[PDB]
Amino acid sequence: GAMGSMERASLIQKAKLAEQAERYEDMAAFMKGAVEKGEELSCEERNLLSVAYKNVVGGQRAAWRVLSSIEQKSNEEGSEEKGPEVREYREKVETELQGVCDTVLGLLDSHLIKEAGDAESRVFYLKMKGDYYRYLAEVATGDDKKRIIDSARSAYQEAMDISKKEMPPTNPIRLGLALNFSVFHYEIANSPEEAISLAKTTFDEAMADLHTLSEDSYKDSTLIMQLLRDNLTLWT
Amino acid sequence: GAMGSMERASLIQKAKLAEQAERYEDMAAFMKGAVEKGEELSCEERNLLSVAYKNVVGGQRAAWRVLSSIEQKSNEEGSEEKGPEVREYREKVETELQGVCDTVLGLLDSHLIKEAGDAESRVFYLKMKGDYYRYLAEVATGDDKKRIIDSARSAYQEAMDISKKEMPPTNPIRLGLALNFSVFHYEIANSPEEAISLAKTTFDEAMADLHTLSEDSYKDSTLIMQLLRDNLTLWT
Amino acid sequence: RDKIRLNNAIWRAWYIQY
Amino acid sequence: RDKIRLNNAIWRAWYIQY
Ligand SMILES: O=C(COc1ccccc1P(=O)(O)O)NCC(F)(F)c1ccccc1F
Ligand SMILES: O=C(COc1ccccc1P(=O)(O)O)NCC(F)(F)c1ccccc1F
Ligand SMILES: [Mg+2]
Ligand SMILES: [Mg+2]
Ligand SMILES: [Mg+2]
Ligand SMILES: [Mg+2]
Ligand SMILES: [Mg+2]
Ligand SMILES: [Mg+2]
Repeated sequence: GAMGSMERASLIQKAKLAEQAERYEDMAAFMKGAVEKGEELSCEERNLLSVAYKNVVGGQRAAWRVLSSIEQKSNEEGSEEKGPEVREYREKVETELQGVCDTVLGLLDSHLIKEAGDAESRVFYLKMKGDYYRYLAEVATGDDKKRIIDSARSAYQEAMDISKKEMPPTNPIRLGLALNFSVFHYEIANSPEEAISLAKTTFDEAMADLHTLSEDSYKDSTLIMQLLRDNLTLWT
Repeated sequence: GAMGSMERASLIQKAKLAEQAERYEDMAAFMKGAVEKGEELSCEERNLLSVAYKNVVGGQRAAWRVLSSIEQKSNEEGSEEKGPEVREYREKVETELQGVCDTVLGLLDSHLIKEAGDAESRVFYLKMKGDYYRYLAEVATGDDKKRIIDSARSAYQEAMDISKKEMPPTNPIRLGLALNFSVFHYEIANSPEEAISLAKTTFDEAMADLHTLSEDSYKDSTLIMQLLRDNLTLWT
Repeated sequence: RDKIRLNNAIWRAWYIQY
Repeated sequence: RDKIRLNNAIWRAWYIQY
Protein backbone atom coordinates (compact mmCIF):
# COMPACT_ATOMS: atom_id res chain seq x y z
CA GLY A 1 0.00 0.00 0.00
CA ALA A 2 1.90 3.01 -1.37
CA MET A 3 -1.13 5.20 -0.52
CA GLY A 4 -1.70 3.73 2.96
CA SER A 5 -0.22 6.68 4.85
CA MET A 6 -2.06 9.40 2.91
CA GLU A 7 -5.37 10.93 4.04
CA ARG A 8 -8.51 9.78 2.21
CA ALA A 9 -9.45 13.39 1.37
CA SER A 10 -5.94 14.06 0.04
CA LEU A 11 -6.11 10.98 -2.21
CA ILE A 12 -9.47 12.20 -3.58
CA GLN A 13 -7.93 15.65 -4.20
CA LYS A 14 -4.89 14.23 -6.01
CA ALA A 15 -7.13 12.00 -8.14
CA LYS A 16 -8.82 15.18 -9.42
CA LEU A 17 -5.47 16.87 -10.07
CA ALA A 18 -4.32 13.75 -11.94
CA GLU A 19 -7.53 13.84 -14.01
CA GLN A 20 -6.84 17.46 -15.01
CA ALA A 21 -3.24 16.53 -15.85
CA GLU A 22 -4.50 13.49 -17.81
CA ARG A 23 -2.37 11.24 -15.61
CA TYR A 24 -4.79 8.32 -15.52
CA GLU A 25 -2.41 5.71 -14.05
CA ASP A 26 -1.77 8.05 -11.10
CA MET A 27 -5.48 8.86 -10.86
CA ALA A 28 -6.32 5.14 -10.69
CA ALA A 29 -3.62 4.64 -8.04
CA PHE A 30 -5.02 7.47 -5.89
CA MET A 31 -8.62 6.20 -6.17
CA LYS A 32 -7.45 2.66 -5.33
CA GLY A 33 -5.88 4.11 -2.18
CA ALA A 34 -9.16 5.90 -1.36
CA VAL A 35 -11.23 2.72 -1.80
CA GLU A 36 -8.85 0.83 0.51
CA LYS A 37 -9.68 3.18 3.40
CA GLY A 38 -12.85 1.07 3.67
CA GLU A 39 -15.50 3.81 3.43
CA GLU A 40 -18.21 3.88 0.76
CA LEU A 41 -17.72 6.14 -2.26
CA SER A 42 -19.98 9.10 -3.00
CA CYS A 43 -21.46 9.44 -6.50
CA GLU A 44 -18.65 11.86 -7.36
CA GLU A 45 -16.00 9.44 -6.09
CA ARG A 46 -17.40 6.43 -7.99
CA ASN A 47 -17.21 8.45 -11.22
CA LEU A 48 -13.55 9.29 -10.53
CA LEU A 49 -12.77 5.61 -9.90
CA SER A 50 -14.46 4.66 -13.18
CA VAL A 51 -12.95 7.48 -15.27
CA ALA A 52 -9.45 6.58 -14.04
CA TYR A 53 -9.50 2.84 -14.80
CA LYS A 54 -11.64 3.21 -17.93
CA ASN A 55 -8.95 5.46 -19.45
CA VAL A 56 -6.05 3.24 -18.34
CA VAL A 57 -7.56 0.06 -19.80
CA GLY A 58 -8.79 2.16 -22.75
CA GLY A 59 -5.22 3.09 -23.69
CA GLN A 60 -4.16 -0.56 -23.37
CA ARG A 61 -7.08 -1.78 -25.50
CA ALA A 62 -6.25 0.85 -28.14
CA ALA A 63 -2.60 -0.25 -28.19
CA TRP A 64 -3.67 -3.91 -28.32
CA ARG A 65 -5.84 -3.16 -31.37
CA VAL A 66 -3.03 -1.35 -33.19
CA LEU A 67 -0.68 -4.30 -32.62
CA SER A 68 -3.42 -6.79 -33.52
CA SER A 69 -4.00 -4.94 -36.80
CA ILE A 70 -0.27 -4.96 -37.62
CA GLU A 71 -0.18 -8.68 -36.82
CA GLN A 72 -3.03 -9.33 -39.28
CA LYS A 73 -1.10 -7.83 -42.21
CA SER A 74 1.93 -9.93 -41.24
CA ASN A 75 1.83 -13.75 -41.03
CA GLU A 76 -0.01 -13.69 -44.35
CA GLU A 77 0.13 -14.64 -48.04
CA GLY A 78 2.11 -11.93 -49.86
CA SER A 79 3.53 -10.22 -46.78
CA GLU A 80 6.13 -12.86 -45.90
CA GLU A 81 7.96 -10.97 -43.15
CA LYS A 82 7.06 -12.54 -39.81
CA GLY A 83 9.35 -12.83 -36.76
CA PRO A 84 8.02 -13.21 -33.16
CA GLU A 85 8.30 -9.50 -32.28
CA VAL A 86 4.74 -8.34 -33.01
CA ARG A 87 3.17 -11.26 -31.11
CA GLU A 88 5.58 -10.85 -28.18
CA TYR A 89 4.87 -7.14 -27.74
CA ARG A 90 1.12 -7.68 -28.16
CA GLU A 91 1.24 -10.36 -25.44
CA LYS A 92 3.11 -7.89 -23.23
CA VAL A 93 0.31 -5.32 -23.62
CA GLU A 94 -2.22 -8.12 -23.08
CA THR A 95 -0.63 -9.18 -19.77
CA GLU A 96 -0.61 -5.60 -18.44
CA LEU A 97 -4.23 -5.09 -19.52
CA GLN A 98 -5.18 -8.29 -17.68
CA GLY A 99 -3.27 -7.00 -14.63
CA VAL A 100 -5.32 -3.78 -14.50
CA CYS A 101 -8.65 -5.58 -15.05
CA ASP A 102 -7.77 -7.97 -12.20
CA THR A 103 -6.96 -5.01 -9.93
CA VAL A 104 -10.33 -3.39 -10.64
CA LEU A 105 -12.29 -6.63 -10.22
CA GLY A 106 -10.36 -7.17 -6.98
CA LEU A 107 -11.44 -3.75 -5.64
CA LEU A 108 -15.03 -4.48 -6.69
CA ASP A 109 -15.17 -7.94 -5.06
CA SER A 110 -13.18 -6.63 -2.09
CA HIS A 111 -14.70 -4.31 -1.19
CA LEU A 112 -17.17 -2.11 -3.10
CA ILE A 113 -20.02 -4.46 -4.10
CA LYS A 114 -20.68 -6.04 -0.69
CA GLU A 115 -20.34 -2.72 1.18
CA ALA A 116 -22.84 -0.96 -1.13
CA GLY A 117 -26.22 -0.09 0.41
CA ASP A 118 -27.78 2.23 -2.18
CA ALA A 119 -29.33 0.48 -5.19
CA GLU A 120 -27.74 3.00 -7.58
CA SER A 121 -24.27 2.23 -6.20
CA ARG A 122 -24.78 -1.55 -6.30
CA VAL A 123 -25.75 -1.33 -9.98
CA PHE A 124 -22.80 0.98 -10.69
CA TYR A 125 -20.29 -1.56 -9.35
CA LEU A 126 -22.07 -4.50 -11.00
CA LYS A 127 -21.90 -2.61 -14.31
CA MET A 128 -18.17 -2.04 -13.72
CA LYS A 129 -17.72 -5.74 -12.92
CA GLY A 130 -19.42 -6.62 -16.22
CA ASP A 131 -17.23 -4.11 -18.08
CA TYR A 132 -13.85 -5.32 -16.80
CA TYR A 133 -14.81 -8.94 -17.47
CA ARG A 134 -15.79 -7.80 -20.98
CA TYR A 135 -12.32 -6.28 -21.46
CA LEU A 136 -10.72 -9.54 -20.29
CA ALA A 137 -13.02 -11.39 -22.71
CA GLU A 138 -11.75 -9.37 -25.69
CA VAL A 139 -8.23 -10.82 -25.28
CA ALA A 140 -8.92 -14.23 -23.66
CA THR A 141 -9.10 -17.73 -25.18
CA GLY A 142 -10.40 -21.23 -24.47
CA ASP A 143 -11.89 -22.23 -21.11
CA ASP A 144 -10.62 -19.01 -19.51
CA LYS A 145 -12.67 -17.01 -22.03
CA LYS A 146 -15.81 -19.06 -21.33
CA ARG A 147 -15.61 -18.45 -17.57
CA ILE A 148 -15.04 -14.72 -18.19
CA ILE A 149 -18.08 -14.42 -20.48
CA ASP A 150 -20.33 -16.08 -17.88
CA SER A 151 -19.04 -13.75 -15.14
CA ALA A 152 -19.67 -10.70 -17.34
CA ARG A 153 -23.23 -11.80 -18.19
CA SER A 154 -24.02 -12.62 -14.55
CA ALA A 155 -22.83 -9.21 -13.32
CA TYR A 156 -24.64 -7.34 -16.11
CA GLN A 157 -27.86 -9.32 -15.66
CA GLU A 158 -28.09 -8.72 -11.91
CA ALA A 159 -27.38 -5.03 -12.55
CA MET A 160 -30.22 -4.94 -15.10
CA ASP A 161 -32.71 -6.60 -12.74
CA ILE A 162 -31.97 -4.08 -9.97
CA SER A 163 -31.99 -1.11 -12.38
CA LYS A 164 -35.38 -2.02 -13.88
CA LYS A 165 -36.83 -2.30 -10.36
CA GLU A 166 -35.21 0.69 -8.64
CA MET A 167 -34.34 3.33 -11.26
CA PRO A 168 -36.31 5.42 -13.83
CA PRO A 169 -35.74 4.64 -17.57
CA THR A 170 -33.75 7.86 -18.12
CA ASN A 171 -31.36 7.31 -15.18
CA PRO A 172 -27.81 7.64 -16.65
CA ILE A 173 -26.43 4.58 -14.83
CA ARG A 174 -29.40 2.48 -15.97
CA LEU A 175 -28.89 3.78 -19.52
CA GLY A 176 -25.10 3.32 -19.39
CA LEU A 177 -25.56 -0.24 -18.11
CA ALA A 178 -27.98 -1.21 -20.89
CA LEU A 179 -25.69 0.42 -23.48
CA ASN A 180 -22.69 -1.65 -22.36
CA PHE A 181 -24.68 -4.87 -21.89
CA SER A 182 -25.89 -4.25 -25.45
CA VAL A 183 -22.23 -4.01 -26.52
CA PHE A 184 -21.53 -7.24 -24.61
CA HIS A 185 -24.25 -9.03 -26.60
CA TYR A 186 -22.87 -7.74 -29.91
CA GLU A 187 -19.10 -7.98 -29.42
CA ILE A 188 -18.60 -10.74 -26.82
CA ALA A 189 -21.59 -13.11 -26.54
CA ASN A 190 -22.12 -13.21 -30.32
CA SER A 191 -25.80 -12.28 -30.01
CA PRO A 192 -26.32 -9.23 -32.32
CA GLU A 193 -30.12 -9.67 -32.35
CA GLU A 194 -30.29 -9.33 -28.56
CA ALA A 195 -27.87 -6.38 -28.76
CA ILE A 196 -30.14 -4.54 -31.19
CA SER A 197 -33.27 -5.54 -29.25
CA LEU A 198 -31.91 -4.25 -25.93
CA ALA A 199 -30.48 -1.05 -27.41
CA LYS A 200 -33.80 -0.23 -29.11
CA THR A 201 -35.97 -1.07 -26.09
CA THR A 202 -33.75 1.04 -23.82
CA PHE A 203 -33.97 4.03 -26.16
CA ASP A 204 -37.74 3.76 -26.71
CA GLU A 205 -38.47 3.34 -22.98
CA ALA A 206 -36.26 6.35 -22.22
CA MET A 207 -38.21 8.38 -24.80
CA ALA A 208 -41.55 7.05 -23.50
CA ASP A 209 -40.62 8.37 -20.02
CA LEU A 210 -38.49 11.37 -20.98
CA HIS A 211 -40.24 13.37 -18.23
CA THR A 212 -38.11 11.41 -15.72
CA LEU A 213 -34.92 13.26 -16.74
CA SER A 214 -33.06 14.59 -13.69
CA GLU A 215 -31.95 18.24 -13.47
CA ASP A 216 -28.67 16.90 -12.06
CA SER A 217 -27.85 14.50 -14.91
CA TYR A 218 -29.99 15.01 -18.04
CA LYS A 219 -26.87 15.79 -20.11
CA ASP A 220 -25.43 12.37 -19.25
CA SER A 221 -28.79 10.75 -20.02
CA THR A 222 -29.30 12.40 -23.42
CA LEU A 223 -25.70 11.59 -24.42
CA ILE A 224 -26.10 7.87 -23.66
CA MET A 225 -29.44 7.92 -25.51
CA GLN A 226 -27.62 9.30 -28.55
CA LEU A 227 -24.89 6.65 -28.20
CA LEU A 228 -27.58 3.94 -28.18
CA ARG A 229 -29.04 5.38 -31.40
CA ASP A 230 -25.56 5.56 -32.97
CA ASN A 231 -24.77 1.92 -32.19
CA LEU A 232 -28.14 0.97 -33.69
CA THR A 233 -27.18 2.91 -36.84
CA LEU A 234 -23.96 0.88 -37.13
CA TRP A 235 -25.43 -2.50 -36.18
CA THR A 236 -28.48 -2.38 -38.47
CA GLY B 1 18.94 -4.61 -17.99
CA ALA B 2 15.41 -5.84 -18.79
CA MET B 3 16.28 -5.67 -22.51
CA GLY B 4 19.71 -7.32 -22.18
CA SER B 5 18.61 -10.70 -23.56
CA MET B 6 16.73 -9.33 -26.59
CA GLU B 7 18.29 -8.95 -30.05
CA ARG B 8 19.26 -5.42 -31.12
CA ALA B 9 17.18 -5.72 -34.30
CA SER B 10 14.16 -6.94 -32.30
CA LEU B 11 14.45 -3.97 -29.92
CA ILE B 12 14.52 -1.59 -32.91
CA GLN B 13 11.45 -3.35 -34.35
CA LYS B 14 9.50 -3.14 -31.08
CA ALA B 15 10.42 0.54 -30.72
CA LYS B 16 8.65 1.16 -34.05
CA LEU B 17 5.61 -0.88 -32.97
CA ALA B 18 5.51 1.10 -29.71
CA GLU B 19 5.67 4.35 -31.72
CA GLN B 20 2.66 3.27 -33.80
CA ALA B 21 0.82 2.27 -30.62
CA GLU B 22 1.81 5.61 -29.02
CA ARG B 23 3.46 3.71 -26.17
CA TYR B 24 6.33 6.14 -25.65
CA GLU B 25 7.58 4.78 -22.31
CA ASP B 26 7.95 1.34 -23.91
CA MET B 27 9.51 2.88 -27.01
CA ALA B 28 12.09 4.69 -24.86
CA ALA B 29 12.79 1.45 -22.97
CA PHE B 30 13.37 -0.47 -26.22
CA MET B 31 15.67 2.21 -27.66
CA LYS B 32 17.60 2.36 -24.37
CA GLY B 33 18.14 -1.40 -24.72
CA ALA B 34 19.33 -0.90 -28.31
CA VAL B 35 21.82 1.82 -27.33
CA GLU B 36 23.21 -0.44 -24.59
CA LYS B 37 24.27 -3.03 -27.17
CA GLY B 38 27.19 -0.65 -27.78
CA GLU B 39 26.85 -0.10 -31.54
CA GLU B 40 26.36 3.33 -33.12
CA LEU B 41 22.85 4.38 -34.14
CA SER B 42 21.85 5.00 -37.75
CA CYS B 43 20.05 8.25 -38.61
CA GLU B 44 16.74 6.38 -38.42
CA GLU B 45 17.61 4.94 -35.00
CA ARG B 46 18.69 8.30 -33.53
CA ASN B 47 15.32 9.77 -34.53
CA LEU B 48 13.50 6.91 -32.77
CA LEU B 49 15.56 7.48 -29.61
CA SER B 50 14.73 11.19 -29.70
CA VAL B 51 11.02 10.78 -30.54
CA ALA B 52 10.60 8.31 -27.66
CA TYR B 53 12.18 10.37 -24.87
CA LYS B 54 10.94 13.70 -26.24
CA ASN B 55 7.35 12.44 -25.92
CA VAL B 56 7.87 10.91 -22.47
CA VAL B 57 9.39 14.08 -20.99
CA GLY B 58 6.88 16.09 -23.04
CA GLY B 59 3.96 14.44 -21.23
CA GLN B 60 5.66 15.07 -17.88
CA ARG B 61 6.35 18.73 -18.71
CA ALA B 62 2.72 19.17 -19.81
CA ALA B 63 1.48 17.63 -16.54
CA TRP B 64 3.94 19.77 -14.56
CA ARG B 65 2.56 22.90 -16.25
CA VAL B 66 -1.06 21.98 -15.49
CA LEU B 67 -0.21 21.43 -11.81
CA SER B 68 1.92 24.59 -11.72
CA SER B 69 -1.02 26.58 -13.12
CA ILE B 70 -3.41 25.14 -10.52
CA GLU B 71 -0.86 25.97 -7.81
CA GLN B 72 -0.74 29.61 -8.99
CA LYS B 73 -4.49 30.11 -8.48
CA SER B 74 -4.18 28.56 -5.01
CA ASN B 75 -1.90 29.96 -2.29
CA GLU B 76 -3.23 33.40 -3.22
CA GLU B 77 -5.26 36.41 -2.03
CA GLY B 78 -8.95 35.59 -2.50
CA SER B 79 -8.54 31.85 -3.14
CA GLU B 80 -7.79 30.82 0.45
CA GLU B 81 -7.90 27.05 -0.01
CA LYS B 82 -4.35 25.71 0.20
CA GLY B 83 -3.28 22.32 1.61
CA PRO B 84 0.01 20.56 0.61
CA GLU B 85 -1.59 18.29 -2.01
CA VAL B 86 -0.94 20.33 -5.17
CA ARG B 87 2.71 20.96 -4.28
CA GLU B 88 3.25 17.32 -3.28
CA TYR B 89 1.85 15.91 -6.53
CA ARG B 90 3.73 18.50 -8.60
CA GLU B 91 6.97 17.50 -6.84
CA LYS B 92 6.17 13.87 -7.64
CA VAL B 93 5.89 14.68 -11.36
CA GLU B 94 9.04 16.78 -11.05
CA THR B 95 11.06 13.90 -9.56
CA GLU B 96 9.97 11.49 -12.32
CA LEU B 97 10.76 14.08 -15.01
CA GLN B 98 14.23 14.51 -13.49
CA GLY B 99 14.62 10.71 -13.48
CA VAL B 100 13.95 10.47 -17.24
CA CYS B 101 16.23 13.42 -18.09
CA ASP B 102 19.01 11.79 -16.05
CA THR B 103 18.50 8.51 -17.91
CA VAL B 104 18.81 10.24 -21.30
CA LEU B 105 21.85 12.30 -20.27
CA GLY B 106 23.36 9.07 -18.93
CA LEU B 107 22.91 7.33 -22.30
CA LEU B 108 24.40 10.36 -24.06
CA ASP B 109 27.46 10.61 -21.79
CA SER B 110 27.74 6.81 -21.73
CA HIS B 111 27.83 6.07 -24.55
CA LEU B 112 26.56 7.97 -27.62
CA ILE B 113 28.61 11.20 -27.69
CA LYS B 114 32.09 9.68 -27.34
CA GLU B 115 31.34 6.81 -29.75
CA ALA B 116 30.07 9.19 -32.47
CA GLY B 117 32.30 9.57 -35.54
CA ASP B 118 30.06 11.41 -38.02
CA ALA B 119 29.78 15.18 -37.45
CA GLU B 120 26.00 15.05 -37.97
CA SER B 121 25.62 12.43 -35.23
CA ARG B 122 27.89 14.28 -32.78
CA VAL B 123 25.79 17.44 -33.21
CA PHE B 124 22.57 15.42 -32.85
CA TYR B 125 23.62 14.05 -29.45
CA LEU B 126 25.01 17.41 -28.30
CA LYS B 127 21.68 19.00 -29.23
CA MET B 128 19.90 16.29 -27.21
CA LYS B 129 22.25 16.92 -24.28
CA GLY B 130 21.37 20.63 -24.41
CA ASP B 131 17.65 19.79 -24.59
CA TYR B 132 17.50 17.47 -21.58
CA TYR B 133 19.52 19.93 -19.48
CA ARG B 134 17.03 22.59 -20.61
CA TYR B 135 14.14 20.43 -19.35
CA LEU B 136 15.93 19.99 -16.00
CA ALA B 137 16.47 23.76 -15.93
CA GLU B 138 12.72 24.45 -16.25
CA VAL B 139 12.05 22.79 -12.86
CA ALA B 140 15.36 23.33 -11.00
CA THR B 141 16.36 25.92 -8.39
CA GLY B 142 19.41 27.50 -6.76
CA ASP B 143 22.95 26.25 -7.38
CA ASP B 144 21.62 23.10 -9.07
CA LYS B 145 19.84 25.29 -11.64
CA LYS B 146 23.01 27.32 -12.31
CA ARG B 147 25.09 24.21 -13.03
CA ILE B 148 22.34 22.87 -15.31
CA ILE B 149 22.15 26.11 -17.33
CA ASP B 150 25.92 26.10 -17.90
CA SER B 151 25.84 22.45 -19.03
CA ALA B 152 22.99 23.20 -21.47
CA ARG B 153 24.80 26.22 -22.95
CA SER B 154 28.09 24.31 -23.27
CA ALA B 155 26.43 21.40 -25.10
CA TYR B 156 24.44 23.71 -27.40
CA GLN B 157 27.44 25.94 -28.14
CA GLU B 158 29.74 23.07 -29.14
CA ALA B 159 26.92 21.69 -31.31
CA MET B 160 26.57 25.09 -33.01
CA ASP B 161 30.31 25.38 -33.71
CA ILE B 162 30.40 21.94 -35.35
CA SER B 163 27.17 22.55 -37.29
CA LYS B 164 28.35 25.88 -38.74
CA LYS B 165 31.58 24.21 -39.88
CA GLU B 166 30.28 20.86 -41.17
CA MET B 167 26.63 21.27 -42.25
CA PRO B 168 24.74 23.41 -44.83
CA PRO B 169 22.38 26.15 -43.48
CA THR B 170 19.25 24.18 -44.45
CA ASN B 171 20.33 20.93 -42.75
CA PRO B 172 17.40 19.92 -40.46
CA ILE B 173 19.62 19.03 -37.49
CA ARG B 174 21.49 22.34 -37.81
CA LEU B 175 18.14 24.15 -38.05
CA GLY B 176 16.60 22.15 -35.18
CA LEU B 177 19.64 22.87 -33.01
CA ALA B 178 19.52 26.63 -33.63
CA LEU B 179 15.75 26.63 -33.01
CA ASN B 180 16.14 24.97 -29.60
CA PHE B 181 19.22 27.00 -28.63
CA SER B 182 17.10 30.03 -29.51
CA VAL B 183 14.43 28.71 -27.11
CA PHE B 184 17.14 28.20 -24.48
CA HIS B 185 18.15 31.86 -24.78
CA TYR B 186 14.54 33.03 -24.44
CA GLU B 187 13.12 30.68 -21.79
CA ILE B 188 16.13 29.59 -19.71
CA ALA B 189 19.11 31.97 -20.00
CA ASN B 190 16.90 35.08 -19.88
CA SER B 191 18.42 36.52 -23.07
CA PRO B 192 15.46 37.29 -25.41
CA GLU B 193 17.56 39.58 -27.62
CA GLU B 194 20.00 36.75 -28.39
CA ALA B 195 17.04 34.40 -28.91
CA ILE B 196 15.52 36.71 -31.53
CA SER B 197 18.94 37.40 -33.10
CA LEU B 198 19.78 33.70 -33.49
CA ALA B 199 16.30 32.73 -34.72
CA LYS B 200 16.37 35.48 -37.37
CA THR B 201 19.93 34.80 -38.53
CA THR B 202 19.19 31.07 -38.83
CA PHE B 203 16.08 31.72 -40.93
CA ASP B 204 17.74 34.32 -43.20
CA GLU B 205 20.83 32.14 -43.77
CA ALA B 206 18.57 29.17 -44.59
CA MET B 207 16.71 31.34 -47.11
CA ALA B 208 19.97 32.75 -48.51
CA ASP B 209 21.11 29.17 -49.23
CA LEU B 210 17.76 27.50 -49.90
CA HIS B 211 19.37 25.66 -52.83
CA THR B 212 21.07 23.41 -50.24
CA LEU B 213 17.78 21.67 -49.35
CA SER B 214 18.16 17.88 -49.41
CA GLU B 215 15.75 15.66 -51.36
CA ASP B 216 15.80 13.35 -48.33
CA SER B 217 14.81 15.95 -45.72
CA TYR B 218 13.49 19.22 -47.19
CA LYS B 219 10.12 18.72 -45.46
CA ASP B 220 11.87 18.65 -42.07
CA SER B 221 13.92 21.70 -43.05
CA THR B 222 10.98 23.83 -44.24
CA LEU B 223 8.97 22.90 -41.12
CA ILE B 224 11.73 24.03 -38.74
CA MET B 225 12.12 27.21 -40.82
CA GLN B 226 8.42 27.90 -40.29
CA LEU B 227 8.76 27.19 -36.55
CA LEU B 228 11.60 29.73 -36.36
CA ARG B 229 9.38 32.33 -38.05
CA ASP B 230 6.49 31.49 -35.69
CA ASN B 231 8.63 31.92 -32.56
CA LEU B 232 9.82 35.26 -33.97
CA THR B 233 6.17 36.28 -34.42
CA LEU B 234 5.49 35.51 -30.74
CA TRP B 235 8.72 36.96 -29.34
CA THR B 236 8.63 40.28 -31.23
CA ARG C 1 -20.45 15.35 -27.33
CA ASP C 2 -19.98 14.77 -31.07
CA LYS C 3 -16.32 14.03 -30.25
CA ILE C 4 -17.34 11.40 -27.70
CA ARG C 5 -19.84 10.18 -30.31
CA LEU C 6 -17.22 9.96 -33.08
CA ASN C 7 -14.78 8.05 -30.84
CA ASN C 8 -17.56 5.64 -29.85
CA ALA C 9 -18.51 4.97 -33.47
CA ILE C 10 -14.89 4.34 -34.48
CA TRP C 11 -14.31 1.95 -31.56
CA ARG C 12 -17.57 0.08 -32.20
CA ALA C 13 -16.81 -0.01 -35.95
CA TRP C 14 -13.40 -1.59 -35.32
CA TYR C 15 -15.03 -4.78 -34.03
CA ILE C 16 -17.34 -5.00 -37.06
CA GLN C 17 -14.47 -4.54 -39.53
CA TYR C 18 -11.76 -6.64 -37.86
CA ARG D 1 2.34 20.66 -40.06
CA ASP D 2 -0.08 23.37 -38.92
CA LYS D 3 -0.95 21.05 -36.02
CA ILE D 4 2.72 20.77 -35.03
CA ARG D 5 2.88 24.56 -35.53
CA LEU D 6 -0.15 25.23 -33.32
CA ASN D 7 1.18 23.00 -30.53
CA ASN D 8 4.56 24.75 -30.72
CA ALA D 9 2.98 28.21 -30.48
CA ILE D 10 0.84 27.21 -27.48
CA TRP D 11 3.83 25.69 -25.65
CA ARG D 12 6.05 28.69 -26.39
CA ALA D 13 3.21 31.06 -25.42
CA TRP D 14 2.81 29.34 -22.04
CA TYR D 15 6.24 30.56 -20.93
CA ILE D 16 5.48 34.14 -21.99
CA GLN D 17 2.14 34.20 -20.14
CA TYR D 18 3.07 32.31 -16.96
O1 LIG E 1 -16.37 5.49 -26.81
C1 LIG E 1 -16.54 4.33 -26.45
C2 LIG E 1 -15.73 3.24 -27.10
O2 LIG E 1 -15.43 2.16 -26.21
C3 LIG E 1 -14.65 2.41 -25.10
C4 LIG E 1 -13.55 3.26 -25.13
C5 LIG E 1 -12.81 3.46 -23.98
C6 LIG E 1 -13.16 2.83 -22.81
C7 LIG E 1 -14.25 1.97 -22.77
C8 LIG E 1 -15.01 1.76 -23.92
P1 LIG E 1 -16.43 0.64 -23.88
O3 LIG E 1 -16.04 -0.58 -24.69
O4 LIG E 1 -17.63 1.34 -24.46
O5 LIG E 1 -16.70 0.27 -22.44
N1 LIG E 1 -17.42 3.96 -25.53
C9 LIG E 1 -18.42 4.86 -24.97
C10 LIG E 1 -17.97 5.51 -23.68
F1 LIG E 1 -16.91 6.32 -23.91
F2 LIG E 1 -17.53 4.55 -22.82
C11 LIG E 1 -19.11 6.29 -23.05
C12 LIG E 1 -19.16 7.68 -23.16
C13 LIG E 1 -20.20 8.39 -22.58
C14 LIG E 1 -21.20 7.73 -21.91
C15 LIG E 1 -21.18 6.36 -21.80
C16 LIG E 1 -20.14 5.67 -22.37
F3 LIG E 1 -20.13 4.32 -22.26
O1 LIG F 1 6.09 21.93 -30.14
C1 LIG F 1 7.05 22.22 -29.44
C2 LIG F 1 6.82 22.68 -28.02
O2 LIG F 1 7.86 22.29 -27.13
C3 LIG F 1 8.07 20.95 -26.90
C4 LIG F 1 7.04 20.02 -26.78
C5 LIG F 1 7.33 18.69 -26.56
C6 LIG F 1 8.64 18.27 -26.45
C7 LIG F 1 9.68 19.19 -26.56
C8 LIG F 1 9.41 20.53 -26.80
P1 LIG F 1 10.75 21.73 -26.92
O3 LIG F 1 10.69 22.60 -25.68
O4 LIG F 1 10.57 22.54 -28.18
O5 LIG F 1 12.05 20.97 -26.99
N1 LIG F 1 8.32 22.17 -29.85
C9 LIG F 1 8.69 21.96 -31.24
C10 LIG F 1 8.97 20.50 -31.56
F1 LIG F 1 7.84 19.76 -31.41
F2 LIG F 1 9.86 20.01 -30.65
C11 LIG F 1 9.53 20.36 -32.96
C12 LIG F 1 8.72 19.91 -34.00
C13 LIG F 1 9.22 19.79 -35.29
C14 LIG F 1 10.54 20.11 -35.54
C15 LIG F 1 11.36 20.55 -34.53
C16 LIG F 1 10.84 20.68 -33.27
F3 LIG F 1 11.66 21.12 -32.28
MG1 LIG G 1 -8.92 8.30 9.33
MG1 LIG H 1 -1.24 -13.06 -22.99
MG1 LIG I 1 -34.54 -6.44 -24.80
MG1 LIG J 1 25.05 -9.84 -31.06
MG1 LIG K 1 11.34 18.13 -6.78
MG1 LIG L 1 23.04 35.19 -33.76
